[PDB]
Amino acid sequence: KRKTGFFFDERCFWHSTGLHAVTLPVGGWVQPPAGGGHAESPETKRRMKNLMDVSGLTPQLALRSAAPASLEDLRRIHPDSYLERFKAISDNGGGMLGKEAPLGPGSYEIACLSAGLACAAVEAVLKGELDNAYSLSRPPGHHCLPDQSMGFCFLANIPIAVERAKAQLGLGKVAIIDWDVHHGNGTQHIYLQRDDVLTISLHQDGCFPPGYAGEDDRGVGAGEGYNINIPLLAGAGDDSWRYALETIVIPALARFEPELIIIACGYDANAMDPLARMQLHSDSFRAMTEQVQQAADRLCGGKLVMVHEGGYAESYVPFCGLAVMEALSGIRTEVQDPLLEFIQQQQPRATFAQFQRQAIDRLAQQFGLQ
Amino acid sequence: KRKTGFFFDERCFWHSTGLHAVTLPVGGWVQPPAGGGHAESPETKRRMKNLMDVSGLTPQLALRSAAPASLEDLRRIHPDSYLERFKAISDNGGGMLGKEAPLGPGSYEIACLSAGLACAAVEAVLKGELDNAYSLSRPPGHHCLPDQSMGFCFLANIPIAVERAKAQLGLGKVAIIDWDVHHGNGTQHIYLQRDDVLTISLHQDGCFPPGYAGEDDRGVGAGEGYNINIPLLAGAGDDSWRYALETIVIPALARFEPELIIIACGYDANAMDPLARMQLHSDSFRAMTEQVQQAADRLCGGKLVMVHEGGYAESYVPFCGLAVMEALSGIRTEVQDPLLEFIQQQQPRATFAQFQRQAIDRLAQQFGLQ
Amino acid sequence: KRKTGFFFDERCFWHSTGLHAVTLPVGGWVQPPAGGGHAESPETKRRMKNLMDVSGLTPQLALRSAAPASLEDLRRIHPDSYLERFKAISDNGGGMLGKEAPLGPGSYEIACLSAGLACAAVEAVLKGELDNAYSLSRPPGHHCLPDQSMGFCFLANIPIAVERAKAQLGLGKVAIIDWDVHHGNGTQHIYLQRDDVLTISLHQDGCFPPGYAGEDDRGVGAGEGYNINIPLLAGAGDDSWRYALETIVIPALARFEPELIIIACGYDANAMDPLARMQLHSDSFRAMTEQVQQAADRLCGGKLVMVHEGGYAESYVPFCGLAVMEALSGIRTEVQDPLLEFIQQQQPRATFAQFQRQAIDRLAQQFGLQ
Amino acid sequence: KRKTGFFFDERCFWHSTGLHAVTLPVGGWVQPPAGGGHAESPETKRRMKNLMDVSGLTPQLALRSAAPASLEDLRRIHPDSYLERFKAISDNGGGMLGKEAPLGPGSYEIACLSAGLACAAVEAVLKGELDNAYSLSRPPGHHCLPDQSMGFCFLANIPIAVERAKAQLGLGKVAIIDWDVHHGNGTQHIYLQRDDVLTISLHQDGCFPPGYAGEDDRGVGAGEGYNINIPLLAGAGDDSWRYALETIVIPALARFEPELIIIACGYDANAMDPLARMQLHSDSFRAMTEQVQQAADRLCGGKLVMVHEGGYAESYVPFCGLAVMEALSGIRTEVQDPLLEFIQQQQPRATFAQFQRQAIDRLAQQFGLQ
Ligand SMILES: CC(/C=C/C(=O)NO)=C\[C@@H](C)C(=O)c1ccc(N(C)C)cc1
Ligand SMILES: CC(/C=C/C(=O)NO)=C\[C@@H](C)C(=O)c1ccc(N(C)C)cc1
Ligand SMILES: CC(/C=C/C(=O)NO)=C\[C@@H](C)C(=O)c1ccc(N(C)C)cc1
Ligand SMILES: CC(/C=C/C(=O)NO)=C\[C@@H](C)C(=O)c1ccc(N(C)C)cc1
Ligand SMILES: [K+]
Ligand SMILES: [K+]
Ligand SMILES: [K+]
Ligand SMILES: [K+]
Ligand SMILES: [K+]
Ligand SMILES: [K+]
Ligand SMILES: [K+]
Ligand SMILES: [K+]
Ligand SMILES: [Zn+2]
Ligand SMILES: [Zn+2]
Ligand SMILES: [Zn+2]
Ligand SMILES: [Zn+2]
Repeated sequence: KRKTGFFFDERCFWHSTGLHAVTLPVGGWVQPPAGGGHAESPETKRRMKNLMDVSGLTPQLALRSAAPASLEDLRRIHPDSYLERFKAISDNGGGMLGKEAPLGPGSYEIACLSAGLACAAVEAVLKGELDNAYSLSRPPGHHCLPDQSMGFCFLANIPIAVERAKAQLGLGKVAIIDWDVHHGNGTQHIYLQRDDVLTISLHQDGCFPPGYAGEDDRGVGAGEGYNINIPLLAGAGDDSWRYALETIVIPALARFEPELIIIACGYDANAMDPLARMQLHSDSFRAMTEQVQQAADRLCGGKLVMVHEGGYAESYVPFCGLAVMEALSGIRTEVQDPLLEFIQQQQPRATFAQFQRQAIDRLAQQFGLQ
Repeated sequence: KRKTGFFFDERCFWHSTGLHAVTLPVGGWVQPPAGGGHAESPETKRRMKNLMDVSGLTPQLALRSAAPASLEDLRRIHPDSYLERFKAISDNGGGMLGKEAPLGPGSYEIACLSAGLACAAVEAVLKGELDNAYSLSRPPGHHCLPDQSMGFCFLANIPIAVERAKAQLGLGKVAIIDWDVHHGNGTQHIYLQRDDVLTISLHQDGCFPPGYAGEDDRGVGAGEGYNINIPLLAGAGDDSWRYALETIVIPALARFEPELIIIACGYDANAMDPLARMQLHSDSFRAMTEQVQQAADRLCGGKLVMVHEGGYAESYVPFCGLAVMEALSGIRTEVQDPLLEFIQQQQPRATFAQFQRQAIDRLAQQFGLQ
Repeated sequence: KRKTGFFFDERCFWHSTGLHAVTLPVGGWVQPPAGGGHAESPETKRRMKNLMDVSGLTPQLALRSAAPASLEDLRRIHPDSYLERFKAISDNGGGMLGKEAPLGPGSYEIACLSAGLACAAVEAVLKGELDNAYSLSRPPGHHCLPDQSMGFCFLANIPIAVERAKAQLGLGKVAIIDWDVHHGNGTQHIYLQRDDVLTISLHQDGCFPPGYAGEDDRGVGAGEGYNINIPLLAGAGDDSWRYALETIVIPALARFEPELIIIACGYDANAMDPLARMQLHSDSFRAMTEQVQQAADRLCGGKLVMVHEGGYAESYVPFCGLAVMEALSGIRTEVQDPLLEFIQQQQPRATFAQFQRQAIDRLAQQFGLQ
Repeated sequence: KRKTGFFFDERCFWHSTGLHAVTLPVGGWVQPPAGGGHAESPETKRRMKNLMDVSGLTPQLALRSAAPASLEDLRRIHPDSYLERFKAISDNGGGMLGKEAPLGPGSYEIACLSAGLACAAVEAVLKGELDNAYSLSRPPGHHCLPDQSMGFCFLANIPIAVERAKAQLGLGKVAIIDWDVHHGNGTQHIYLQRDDVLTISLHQDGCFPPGYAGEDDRGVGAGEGYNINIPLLAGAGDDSWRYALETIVIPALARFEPELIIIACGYDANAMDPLARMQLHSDSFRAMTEQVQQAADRLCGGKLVMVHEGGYAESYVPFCGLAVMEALSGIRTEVQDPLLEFIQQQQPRATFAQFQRQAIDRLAQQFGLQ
């Protein structure tokens, strides 16, 4: 029993993105969906929170909202030309922020809140008010570039919070581990030339951005050696993800000695996700959380923040999220994941598993960790 | 330009299955979905048909319905105790046909129609009225056992049609190739001891039934050598599926010399499916159709029937289906798959590809085809 | 058994309108809907067609599509400034055609088709190819003004067809009876000064446009006496609507002696509609169709066209539509409306009924028909 | 600024009812809905709560849950044969509690909670812990009979709470005013022979139960004069409902002198509801709440509890609910109902209004209040 913060706000569930057929834009040869048409849907996030409430976990956590991120907070990462364009589109009823970047009315102010929840989570943990913290930040941040929206992300949530903590709370070295199944291209870009932040991304080889693996992208100038990409094979499951973490990430954290670990916590590597091809189950996410909590215990006095990114499986993500929040709080509810055993049976056999283990061995050797 | 039959009936879209959160049954810790709750949804199938209509393809096909399969047709595969129980549940408003087998009111008569469309497709092609044919059979059939519903399947559609054509149309040897991403366990069971039907299943290793691969299950007694399972690795994409077909399936058809090829045609290996982890795109399905049409040209005077099975990606399956129907008819519409290039970029790199190629080489050697 | 045309096209179901919470625009204090968000939804229209197919009625009808209405057809009603603006918005991905007028990508070409179905229905009946005809025209037309979209209507479907038949088929006098529950303000405006068309609207007093009754709006100049508005009381049911028709509309048709009767056929006076407060059931719509078919038998050699307008009750409109198509074709299927008896029991008691009868008496006296 | 209790629990939103097309059961000629299929949907209730949160009202209220109603609580109203049957169906995965009474897995325990929220609301107000209180009780109660489920109601929520307060808190006379648009037949039956409770129902003449008005049903034996039914005319709006309240209900409360007023608070008389034909807007519900709060100020030291019943308009009910909670708390947020002015314009003209006023005059004279 740690004191665990859960930062959320009902207004984050109000952001919308127009009419899509799953995640395809309607029009041309894409027929409008007969029902639901939300690209980045609030339902997964709300269902996680709803399950935390009925399981009895929520009253045992420290619940918080936050003030939105200020214009000054945003300007540590983003230029005003981008910000002004995003706000213009938001203020005028929603629309497109260049192609494939759909937002809705009031999305600007809801993105600032999202980023503000991450800012406050980082601060509460840094000041010792909380041992650790989870931010239910929607819309997500990890694909966002300084001057370009991408992958449903409009502001760089984690970098905004980190930059703000560097300027106002004397934060030093920080490691950002991104286990959303997609590549954290926005985080990578922002800290590419910087040695005061270690950015690690585990992701499906080639998934999004499409065709990017990135094992050879290590950082530039002072930043060289401070960016790690682990492109796992599509189809990998629990054994592979946990081995990448044991074999690459924990050793890399040990070498870098951070003052704070931040997880970019997506659940879209879960076995039922339509936006990737990985095979994780809720125990996978429980075990990964355990491993990074333990690292944090060893390295930075238990200081761990998690910020929600992706996950599109509407009925399965809540179990994965509850599992994380259970591991992070050290409280186990009575909930039993009704798919766990089914997904355990689907996991890749030893041939694939050994092959992926070998690929991860080669990566750790390439990064000087073996 | 072949004369291509498309067998469908509006009533097949009326079958329902109760309230699910995606495919999880509601209750316990599964919250009811805020919108749509259909496990096996008509929308994918209807959207395929809708796209065939607006693209201008439908008027170029021979459209047909059928009479439902008779009780006598069904009794060539299923015992009366199963049939009577299914009909009882259907007649009484729907319910459960043992656990994980949900059906709705009138589902019995709609399953008989579904099976009847497959019966008529097979017959029209066998009697030379059509060169080839597609049946939009819902509910699906390939998981159904003689006395047990499974995987959303209630009657064994393809075996019913095949048994009926053996009894009434002098049908001899027939090959059934199942490229739904899941294992065709129902077909396998029914023809396991039989040498007059070759059952081939390509499927994701371990997906459904969960934990089953099956490479060593080859047939029993007279049936030995007449069942082929190809458990591809989760994550495999276009290169792998087409290589399994070139390297195992076409050679196996050449050895067996059928009078008719039947595809159990699922689209749930498409890259956006929540019910498996494969990475096929619409050109994948186009190329696989081409390869089996060409085989049929070489072996049985072009006689090819395809029967719809699975596929859960609501916005993507229609493009995969249109692609098949375009390849089967030899008519190319103006439709361009808006995801094709994106999914091509996501395909596994050469390391994985060569590894899966090697695994398929070993399988073909084990089955005496190399 | 008449020869009855049913004009429809799958592409009309592809028009979309963005994200609404029922019919409220999302944003501000309107939370995005957790599921379906279609203001003017294709589902009601598709469900009607689906029910006509499974009941066995569809094969007994003459099914037709049409060529879209040409630019020249549209310019008999609409100026180019409006048309160009509508097309611009459509061509650029959808948007707003002034406030409360939402459309989607490609809506222009789908509106032209909709209007084209009405054009062709009118022509087939006028040339004696069909005895009568129904057009499943979506999007609807009756609220559209020459230069302004309103009430989900973008082109004036019926006026376009009528103007075209006047220019190319020597059409003379025509009566347009609008029993959509809302006021046919677009039709009224277009023919207000004209004595060659009688426009009658039955509508809920004050519903839409909001606050408009219109009993005193009779026509202007040559058009005076050629426009009839019957503002029925909210809450009125079967007895009232059928009495308005017996007492006002049929006598008005007798006085005017048309060559063609066109019904603007909405079903949003049905007892389950969220967009008005009337209490009609499927037998109501059956009886109203009978009365106008009989009038047409007496006045213009049975020449009757019906064009779909409104109706938002997703589960109930199909029964109302099937009823109309049954009455118009003279074919009764086996379908029994499962709500009919329930809605019959809800109908207003004699106090209200006599009061509304008296109000209609006064209207007919004001219009010189009693 | 009163101290206002809001009693709610996330688990009440988890109750489900199977697959319906709006509120029609699927099967036969009712096609399954392509999206959402919830007869009694949690979305209206959740959206009200969500709007209370984003408007800033929620933190100003006293938020509470409750213990479920005990078996002993339930047995003051319901016999064990009914209870055991309801629980059996709930425990076995859901089903039907006789015809048209659909429930889902775990619905029993969720109905007990619902009733428990009402019990606790009544108690907090009676013991002076709160000035007034609202219970977001789902599933609803007012149609439920002792031994029969009806109108989506499974336990008699308000009678259970009232009977419990009579047995444990020395509660005397209580008035129950039911302004859900449907008849409160369950409440009426339970207190029909009793003079210690005044049951008043305003409802749409004939709506549900279908064909029931009830002006002549006044009570039986000791209960005679203690039951008042006001069957308003379908179509009535703000003026009519508020006049029925001024002219019948407040005078009837003055005569009876209660210790507690309980509102059975449905919102299904709102102008956009598909389950009735009334024309109320959010200011209607605000004004009705004001009038009964003021009565309570005059008669029972401000003691007022409201228990949620019906309301099916998903986008409009939240505004009606927020309005009530604003009037009950005495706190006005910044929210402005985006439909208010539109619905004000739709209201029936003076002819209808005077006619309904006269009908209400006659009712008050029949009940000895004029
Ligand atoms: C962006 C994303 C996930 C983000 C997230 O979860 N961030 O981590 C996934 C892909 C499948 C997607 O939705 C998409 C849609 C349309 C399209 N084209 C029209 C070319 C290309 C891609
Ligand atoms: C059956 C199937 C696909 C069939 C098809 O497409 N046939 O080819 C897929 C799986 C994901 C599924 O839906 C499921 C649901 C619940 C569950 N448990 C409650 C244990 C276990 C599995
Ligand atoms: C237009 C229409 C029906 C048309 C049709 O059926 N034509 O006959 C109905 C009304 C209820 C409507 O949807 C609406 C929505 C929003 C709004 N404001 C935001 C002020 C005002 C009105
Ligand atoms: C029960 C109710 C509202 C309750 C509520 O809001 N309580 O106050 C409304 C009616 C419209 C309904 O849904 C219905 C459905 C089916 C049916 N038959 C199949 C005959 C008859 C009626
Ligand atoms: K870095
Ligand atoms: K990642
Ligand atoms: K075999
Ligand atoms: K297969
Ligand atoms: K006129
Ligand atoms: K009208
Ligand atoms: K009483
Ligand atoms: K009532
Ligand atoms: Zn992601
Ligand atoms: Zn499958
Ligand atoms: Zn209308
Ligand atoms: Zn009600």
